[PDB]
Amino acid sequence: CSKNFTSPNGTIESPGFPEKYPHNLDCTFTILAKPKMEIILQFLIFDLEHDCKYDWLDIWDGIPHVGPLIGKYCGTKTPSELRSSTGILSLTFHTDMAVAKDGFSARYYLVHQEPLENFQCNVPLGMESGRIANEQISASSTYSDGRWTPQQSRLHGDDNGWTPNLDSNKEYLQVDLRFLTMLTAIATQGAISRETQNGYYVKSYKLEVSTNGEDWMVYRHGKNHKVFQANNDATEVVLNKLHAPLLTRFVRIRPQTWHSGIALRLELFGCRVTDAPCSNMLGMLSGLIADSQISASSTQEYLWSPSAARLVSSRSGWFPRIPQAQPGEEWLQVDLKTVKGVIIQGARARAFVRKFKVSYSLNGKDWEYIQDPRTQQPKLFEGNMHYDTPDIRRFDPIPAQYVRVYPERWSPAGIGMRLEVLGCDW
Amino acid sequence: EVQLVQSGAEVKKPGATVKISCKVSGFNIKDYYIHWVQQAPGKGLEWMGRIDVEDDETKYAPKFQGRVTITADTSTDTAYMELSSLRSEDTAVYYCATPIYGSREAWFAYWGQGTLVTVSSASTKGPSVFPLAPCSRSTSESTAALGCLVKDYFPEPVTVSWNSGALTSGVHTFPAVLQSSGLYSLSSVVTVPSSSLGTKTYTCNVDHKPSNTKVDKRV
Amino acid sequence: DIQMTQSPSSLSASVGDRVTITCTASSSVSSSYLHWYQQKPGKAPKLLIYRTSNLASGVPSRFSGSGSGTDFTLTISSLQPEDFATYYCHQYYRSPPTFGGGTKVEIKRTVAAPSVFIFPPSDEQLKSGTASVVCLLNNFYPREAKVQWKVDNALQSGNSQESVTEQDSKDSTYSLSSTLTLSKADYEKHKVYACEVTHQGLSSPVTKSFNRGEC
Repeated sequence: CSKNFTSPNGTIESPGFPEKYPHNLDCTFTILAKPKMEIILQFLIFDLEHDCKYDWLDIWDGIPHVGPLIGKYCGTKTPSELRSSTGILSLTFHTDMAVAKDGFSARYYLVHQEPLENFQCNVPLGMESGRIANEQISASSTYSDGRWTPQQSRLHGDDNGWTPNLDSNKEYLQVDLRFLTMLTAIATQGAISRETQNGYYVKSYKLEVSTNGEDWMVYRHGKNHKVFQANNDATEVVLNKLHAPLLTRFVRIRPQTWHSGIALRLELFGCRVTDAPCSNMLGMLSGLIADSQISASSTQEYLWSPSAARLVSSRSGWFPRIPQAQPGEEWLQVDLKTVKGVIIQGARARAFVRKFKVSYSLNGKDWEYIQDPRTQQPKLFEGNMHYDTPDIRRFDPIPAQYVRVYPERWSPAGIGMRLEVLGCDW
Repeated sequence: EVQLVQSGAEVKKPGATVKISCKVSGFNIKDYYIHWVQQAPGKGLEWMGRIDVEDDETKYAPKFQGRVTITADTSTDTAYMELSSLRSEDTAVYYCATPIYGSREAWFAYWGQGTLVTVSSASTKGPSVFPLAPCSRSTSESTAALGCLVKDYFPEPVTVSWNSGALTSGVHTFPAVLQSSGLYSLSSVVTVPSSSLGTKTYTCNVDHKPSNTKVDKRV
Repeated sequence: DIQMTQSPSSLSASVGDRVTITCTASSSVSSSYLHWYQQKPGKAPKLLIYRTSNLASGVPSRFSGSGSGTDFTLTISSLQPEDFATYYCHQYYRSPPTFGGGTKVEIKRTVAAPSVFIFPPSDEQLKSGTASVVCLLNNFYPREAKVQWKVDNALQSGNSQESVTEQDSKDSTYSLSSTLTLSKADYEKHKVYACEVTHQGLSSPVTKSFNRGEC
């Protein structure tokens, strides 16, 4: 049933389409792309309807059941366009034994990536442009009259904006970017009611971010929660630039104060890590770097799995046998090239690495540490502030096939870590 | 419990201006929304306008545009309607109303009692109150009707209550009728047991706010 | 703007009766945006229903409403004397907000006879130089009634003014006052002052009278 796609333009569909699909099928459609190429996937037809517990289509950011799940679809609803620069996008088509449906029809394009203007990261991520789909926007709740839906929260939208069922600080507008993205800025508006002509706007809000949409981090500014100041009228746009660029997939806007009701229109700004030169995700997340390539110094519990160290995908983390081991005695090793950095994550009370060293090799037997000139010793990299939110740590491009991360300082819970390596082919 | 208390009735000469008060209280909170409605004596509810109390963002009906200004004081929770260049047809009861907080549907949940403006050139005279008691008072019916006659008063209205508002039962305060050229005459009745007529003193409390004439008389 | 029309303007319906008021719109109103108000005779409007005539607010169960788009309805399952009022519908689907003309509910009731009373001019008023003779017809139902002012058995038709109350909230009855305003001079000229009342409540008209001299 399974197929691989590498040609510039292609078609993907359920077996026998336009006929209804055969029962008890489990096929994988994998699209592969060269570095600097983006995968565009567009569905033309989709009928799987009967929890998708019968017939479903899974879209995977990487290898299925290794890389993160983008979405599961089982309706008459065509999935929205996807732009992947992971280099690999996979579909799993699962059919049951009852009521064969019409299936799905889709097409893909491999397009050369064009990095934005310089290497600027203030690109609108697609709220106004529609690049973010309606599917990608959700909310805690919506107003009863149904005239203020999450899908009306697009910046400069002409029909009200998003309003929740109640005005409280527990309500939020959520956007799933589908893939890990750099976030640098947020633009918000209020809304003047089409009916009453009443002006509703958020005066201040908090930012919550997640990589899986389960573990959340409130974007803190210092040691306390950052409270962004928003709009003072229902029409004018207010842009808040993040003082420290964020790496995330799920964005939540939680209003804290408002004028006469919560109304929100929104734009998100950022870019992809891959927009920067020689910054491809080398396969820890996607599963392109298989289990056989992941090793660690130690490992809490016998017969550990190597797919627990994967950045984002892993719903746990890497743990050393010793909870509290001495610095420089524990390490995670990846066998892969030019390496220009890593992305470090904590583990899902809570464990994350606060300072770390990096060592690299071509041999696997002779190792070097990235050296800070000032120290005359291996450079000491800033780690994470939080167990979920990843931190990208770039360094001077170094050629290697083996990379090790040595935890130096960590949270009171101890060493917990998930990891990706960044770089490109020679 | 949210409550809006309006200004008292006024008489204002044609071409003058009237400002009336809506004192929000009870639940208050900021971001209150005040709307003004005009009920002509004939009938009808006509929306003059609205005001965002926090941000001065008044919206007015096209009919009253040019002629109505709505103001809010945040310090004391009071909203004002100012009606310029008054007209004969501007004599009406003016109501202020507010919706509930979260309602984007703007139903008028709470209303004020109403302010009467009588745009007249005639100007103001206090009421004369004369008791109406039956001669040959000790007749033989179970109950007797007693009265209180409010004559030669301008402008409308008068409030007649009975024993400081004790007697609310069997009381009929008639609609006023214009008499002479511009004098209104009104009567109030109370039906009381004949047996209690000698034992109890009945007193009608007449209030003419437009001339500060507060007069009590024992029928 | 979107203009609102309440079709029935006057309804006489008896107590314990199912009554239905229409409200209809020039354009289409979103369900959630039609509201209903009750205005008792001397009082400000009160909210009854606030969404599509569907949602009632701390209010009696008899009141229902329904509708969508153009045609909306308010229904009182068991009309009651209390329910005598003017009913208004309001839209806030598109500003400016518009109200309907109103429907004046009135109550049918069994015939009731007036308790006629006559009132001599006050001593204070006589000094003022005017004398007003008042006549109450108190708790009658059919609104139509005739008051005949007779002075010394001569029907006097000048200077007679009547005010009528609106239907009572409790018993749905009217009360009427007829006042004969005369100069002191004319008051002195005649002795017997009489009220003749003709109402469906009796075949015999109710003559009620006083003599200036007496008391």
